[PDB]
Amino acid sequence: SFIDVFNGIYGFATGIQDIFNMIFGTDTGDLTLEEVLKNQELLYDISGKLEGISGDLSEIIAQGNLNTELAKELLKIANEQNNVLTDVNNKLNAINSMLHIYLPKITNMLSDVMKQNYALSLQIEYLSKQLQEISDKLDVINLNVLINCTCTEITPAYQRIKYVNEKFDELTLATEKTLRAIANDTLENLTELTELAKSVTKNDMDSFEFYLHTFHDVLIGNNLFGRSALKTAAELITKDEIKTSGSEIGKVYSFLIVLTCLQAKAFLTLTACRKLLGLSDIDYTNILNQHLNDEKNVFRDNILPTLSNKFSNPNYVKTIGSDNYAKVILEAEPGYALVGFEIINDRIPVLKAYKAKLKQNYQVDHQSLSEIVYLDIDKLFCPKNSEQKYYTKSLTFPDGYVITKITFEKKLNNLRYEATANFYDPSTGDIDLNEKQVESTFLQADYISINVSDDDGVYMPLGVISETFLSPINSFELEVDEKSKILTLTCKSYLREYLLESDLINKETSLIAPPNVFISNIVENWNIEADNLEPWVANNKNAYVDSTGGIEGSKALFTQGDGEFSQFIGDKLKPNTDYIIQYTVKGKPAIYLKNKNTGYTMYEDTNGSSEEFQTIAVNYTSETDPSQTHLVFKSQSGYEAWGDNFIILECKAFETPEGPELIKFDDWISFGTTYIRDDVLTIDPSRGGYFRQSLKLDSYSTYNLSFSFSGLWAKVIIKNSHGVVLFEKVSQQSSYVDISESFTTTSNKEGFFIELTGDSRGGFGSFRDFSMKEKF
Repeated sequence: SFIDVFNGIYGFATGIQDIFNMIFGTDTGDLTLEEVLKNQELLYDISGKLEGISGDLSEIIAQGNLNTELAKELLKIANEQNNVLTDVNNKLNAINSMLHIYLPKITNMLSDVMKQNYALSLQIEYLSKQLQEISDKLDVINLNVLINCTCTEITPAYQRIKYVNEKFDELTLATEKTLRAIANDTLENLTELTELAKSVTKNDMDSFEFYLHTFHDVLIGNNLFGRSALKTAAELITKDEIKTSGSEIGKVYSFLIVLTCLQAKAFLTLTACRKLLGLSDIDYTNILNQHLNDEKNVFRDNILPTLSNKFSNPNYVKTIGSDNYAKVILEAEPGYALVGFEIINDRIPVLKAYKAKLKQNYQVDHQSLSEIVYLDIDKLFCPKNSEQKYYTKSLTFPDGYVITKITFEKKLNNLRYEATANFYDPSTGDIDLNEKQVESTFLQADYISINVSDDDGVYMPLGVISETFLSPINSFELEVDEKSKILTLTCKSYLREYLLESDLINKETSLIAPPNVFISNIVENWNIEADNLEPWVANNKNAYVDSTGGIEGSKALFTQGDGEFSQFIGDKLKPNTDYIIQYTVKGKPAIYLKNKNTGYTMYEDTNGSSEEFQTIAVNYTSETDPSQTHLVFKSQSGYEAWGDNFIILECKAFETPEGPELIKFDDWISFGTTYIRDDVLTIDPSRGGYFRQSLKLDSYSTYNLSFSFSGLWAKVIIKNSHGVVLFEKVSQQSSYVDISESFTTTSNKEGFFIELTGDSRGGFGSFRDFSMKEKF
């Protein structure tokens, strides 16, 4: 569903409890497996000896004469001995039947435990990736003092727990594979797993339970000698700067989740091993819940309030942008809020802004999660061959406000951005539309100037600008250093409140990891991993799906000859809308967008050769309401092609506005002696007279004005009644001279007027060709 929703530590504990209840449902009887085997071997030895004795008695009783009374007595003794032997054999057969019905139940329980454990562990894969990224980005060269304080007491217990969990998973997988591919062979297959169960369930000193308890003890710091591992790990992570996704809250929470889920898996392994041996069922639900609650309380009361909810971009990429107008609007619909952003630079830089509804206590609703994709984000943050001025401000809003719309405007290399935040009322989760605040830099005067200097491109932010889990933001800003030409997108999240109200008090939790996959792409099964592909269809067997001929291990579509892969996507293709077509290909492929009836190639590659996989991203437009258009991927007629990651994003972009004509011809006001004839406004000097016309000039705006000069010393002044003059020109050789200069209005947005008068007593001036347009 493209969304990896995380159910929280409480959800993981609830899943572990469910697996515990499933384990306890399997009744293994009243005898330990070791006791059953001991009884079986004892009865087997006794039965063998008695069989030998009975055979000897039978072979010595059927040989001699044995008289009459002696024969009867020996027959009676043999009958009694055979009765004893049959009783022993009946007991042995009962033991064998009990074992033969006990083993399949154990194997089924182990398979179910492995399946549910894998299902639960699928949630923490993202958190493990985040922790690995934090570790890689950690500046361990000077932080060895702290890293040897946290991983000095937790290391033995951590190693034991990880080894036990991994070995249990490996052995369970091996047993499942063996069973998929009777009692004696089952025991021979499960001997290693039973040995592991005996090792972990041995109620002895320095047992698995001992390390399980000391793990929690080191995490909390019950002993006065030691220090809490969670607190020192949080200090290690939060200190200095770790340029990864999410804030300090998210990183420390991910570390806590990793440790908590490790403990939960360890307890699950212990319970499964206890059930495997047939030991007494002791419910570890209470102790596991106690450990998890203690750790969450420590994190909530001694770590979380001191953490910062500020997250920046993961890294930077040195790029050269562009110039001229560039407007992006990260607007969210009423009832929605922005929860994160992502800047990806693989083929064409893109900006993904995630917007979603809220479900009380700053909870992001995965049902309504959507994204907006903006193309060419590099042209907005960086210049090409000029100097760009950034008007930056920390657009911080009061607590309780959620940012809905963020607007960036780059006009004449003046990057001014504004944000709007609506009231949230977390008690009900209703984003009020009437109550809102606007924090804008459109009227700022101070700026930071950066010169591109050709190859010295600006470091555009790159990566996921979001918390470890999607959450509303109440503060957004762009930071410019002006020394190394580094731009940083810095935001403040609301994850602390949702953690305090959902997961740290043992309630329902729904955390959404920032998707690494475009969730708004209309190509169903964009990457071919799902089996029984319904959208993808092959015209014949010429083209198939290679399970390893793609990116990493992706099952890429391989085309060889006339075969091709078609997918009908005409239903989701909106008319008159820009789209981004991106795909990773190998060889010489060809991608078309057919329209079923009257087959025409709206988009076509028909070329492109590469011995390795490369990513191609292009722009596309659908104009005449297709409503029937299928993507077709096909190799060259004499070549082999591989294709994967076919994504068609409904992009949004803004062009350069034309700009309204501020000055006109029919609204000229005239005072004194002025003669208006056709396209000529003769102004009479000496005699008191002048032409004027009000203007709608904006703030910090540059306007190009065309003019036709005539008449000696024809004064032109674009000014205000207060005495502020922005554009003044005097004609010197006024035969047919024309001027098309430009003027900038910094901050005096009002009814500016252009006055046309004369300096010389004579020289009847004539004016025409009026056109004042804002430049972008």
